[PDB]
Amino acid sequence: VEELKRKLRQAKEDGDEELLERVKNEMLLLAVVDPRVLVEVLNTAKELGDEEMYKKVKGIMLRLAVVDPRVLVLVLELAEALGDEEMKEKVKNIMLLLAVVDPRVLVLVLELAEELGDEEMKKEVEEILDKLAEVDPRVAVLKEVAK
Amino acid sequence: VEELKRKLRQAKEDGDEELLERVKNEMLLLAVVDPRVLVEVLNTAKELGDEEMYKKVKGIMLRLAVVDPRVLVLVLELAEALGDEEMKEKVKNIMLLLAVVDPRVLVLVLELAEELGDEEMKKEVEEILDKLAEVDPRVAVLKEVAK
Amino acid sequence: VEELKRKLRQAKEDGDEELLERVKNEMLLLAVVDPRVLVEVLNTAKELGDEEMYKKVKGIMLRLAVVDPRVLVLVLELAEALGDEEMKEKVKNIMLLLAVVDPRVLVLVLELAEELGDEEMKKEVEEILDKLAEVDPRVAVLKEVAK
Amino acid sequence: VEELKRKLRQAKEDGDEELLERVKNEMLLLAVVDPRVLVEVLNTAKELGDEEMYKKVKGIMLRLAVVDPRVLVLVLELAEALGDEEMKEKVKNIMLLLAVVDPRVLVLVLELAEELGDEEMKKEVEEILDKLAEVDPRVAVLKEVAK
Amino acid sequence: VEELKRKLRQAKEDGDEELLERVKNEMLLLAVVDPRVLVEVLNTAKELGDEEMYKKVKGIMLRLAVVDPRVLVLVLELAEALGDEEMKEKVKNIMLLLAVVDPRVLVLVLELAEELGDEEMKKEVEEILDKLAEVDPRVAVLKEVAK
Repeated sequence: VEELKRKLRQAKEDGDEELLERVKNEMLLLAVVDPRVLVEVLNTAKELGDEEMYKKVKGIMLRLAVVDPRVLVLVLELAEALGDEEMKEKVKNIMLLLAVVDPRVLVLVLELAEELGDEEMKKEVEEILDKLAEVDPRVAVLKEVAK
Repeated sequence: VEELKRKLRQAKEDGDEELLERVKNEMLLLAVVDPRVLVEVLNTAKELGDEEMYKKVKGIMLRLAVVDPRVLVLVLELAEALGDEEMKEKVKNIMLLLAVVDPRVLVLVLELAEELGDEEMKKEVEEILDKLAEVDPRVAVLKEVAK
Repeated sequence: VEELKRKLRQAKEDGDEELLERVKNEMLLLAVVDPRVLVEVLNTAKELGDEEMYKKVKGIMLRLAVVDPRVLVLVLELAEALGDEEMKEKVKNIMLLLAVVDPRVLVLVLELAEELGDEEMKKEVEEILDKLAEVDPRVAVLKEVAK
Repeated sequence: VEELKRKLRQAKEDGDEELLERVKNEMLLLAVVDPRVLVEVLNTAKELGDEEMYKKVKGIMLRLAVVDPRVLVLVLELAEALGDEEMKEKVKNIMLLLAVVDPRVLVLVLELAEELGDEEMKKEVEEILDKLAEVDPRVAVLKEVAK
Repeated sequence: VEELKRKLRQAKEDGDEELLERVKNEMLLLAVVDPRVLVEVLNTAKELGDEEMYKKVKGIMLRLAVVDPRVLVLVLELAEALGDEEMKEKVKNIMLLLAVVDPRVLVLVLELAEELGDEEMKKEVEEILDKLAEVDPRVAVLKEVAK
């Protein structure tokens, strides 16, 4: 966090890339397990002018989203907070693919399809539900209640 | 949290929207991942007199509820604490829709149908239980034990 | 919690029931999302001398149990630590209801049926297993292994 | 924890069994929901010489495992760290019983069978796999891959 | 961890291998139950010049991975952060065996199938999907949507 990025800054000013790389990598790993650091380190990576660190952190958080739906909501909001067309495409794909095998996401998506009301989102979701409903009766009654 | 609240307030009394926007957005992002911060970020949003921040934070916590059932009690109690006709509507709806596909919430709904003891709630939950038990024998055993 | 405790104390010496409601409500909500505060706010309510906040906290944590099985052990032990015939009945009921649809609890209760060894517990558990085994084939193997 | 430690030490030094018992019960309850304190409080149980506190804490942290697999790995390592025959006997039973209903453990056991390499472990677990695999189709593929 | 780190580093310079064993087991057990300490306890183990503590911590964290999918992503990054040929070998097998019985992992591996693009890993994933899809319709719809 704050002390790690401060040491990072001072080491980069001193030089010694062999130390700076390890400080950066430990920040990256701490960002994986402690998610409230993700919003920090990410915005740090942009400020240093390092596209590689920023892109790798985007990667880490995006593929961490598929194993932790709270981080999925985080990245789904962050996609709009940045206004990026890589985040806003790949998150809105991993979500509309993860909904198939994780069934509470199949309700988060149904709430987004009215809070955002995206036409393409709704037209995808209707097909998701119609494909699921014939092989999963709980999804059938879910389609009954959502109307 | 305390530091971001202090920063936002001090910026607000000295102006310079370009800093206020960034601090506010980072605070919302932090609140997405740290639910303990939410009850703070919400109230501060009300204090500034900006219904837009407060409304977006209600949005964030509400759609966070459908992917983290710990928050589903937080917002459920917060609806009574505020007495807002949206929270009391949409939170009740996402419960009586999420119960279809996540039975830990189904038992929570069965407990609410007596701790609040609302007639409209129980008489609707009867339909959920019937439609599930008709096509899923485990929920039929649940209906047997809960009666 | 310490700041909220101090604020509640300073509010109590001078009235201001609106301040009391605000601080107490923030304590209640903080207790919903940070379970290690549950035991604190519970007893602070008791020493303060208000049956209503105490019973509301008993409600909040009890219905939080059915959505977070880590708090289930907390309330199950706190029932005996208090000796309250309310907790010791309602928790011993939500377990023998929640086990029907959640199968990790179905081997938590089976540990109580020997570490407490109650006849009621063992009899009810035998009934639960006999009902589930004919409609959930996997649990049949459980009935074979728990021999 | 340090505050509760100082309070219990002062209570022991004076000889006020009521305050000491109460604060120890509060510590026990705190240990239920903040598991990174368990190995601490357990140790304190050995420090005071209270075999009863030691046994109750062993019970709490053991039956907490069947609802939180992180505590399951904790107690699984702690059984070897202590060398207690009850911990080593009973964790290697609640695990080989929890595996039947929770499939994430079914690839935690399968890693122990080689990292600890116990002959009895593998010879017992073969029965679990062969019983599940004929009544749960995914386990058939799980057995096809792990061979 | 920093306090236990300091105590251990002091004990290393004054002997008393029993004190060292004690602080070591303290750090190890704290690491199992609070994952953000792992990357710390690992690196210190390497710095002291004790391959055995480092190997034990690798064991513990890899074993914890199969019951905590966030540590799965942690070790999945750490594998290439070190470059070691056990993590890169064994993590890429506990994952491609855990995916069989965990539906969220089946949409984590499918992102790596392009984020690293390993042809043999893509073939492994196709084999997993083809085996699952004929005995689990959810996976059939997942295969349909993924293309």
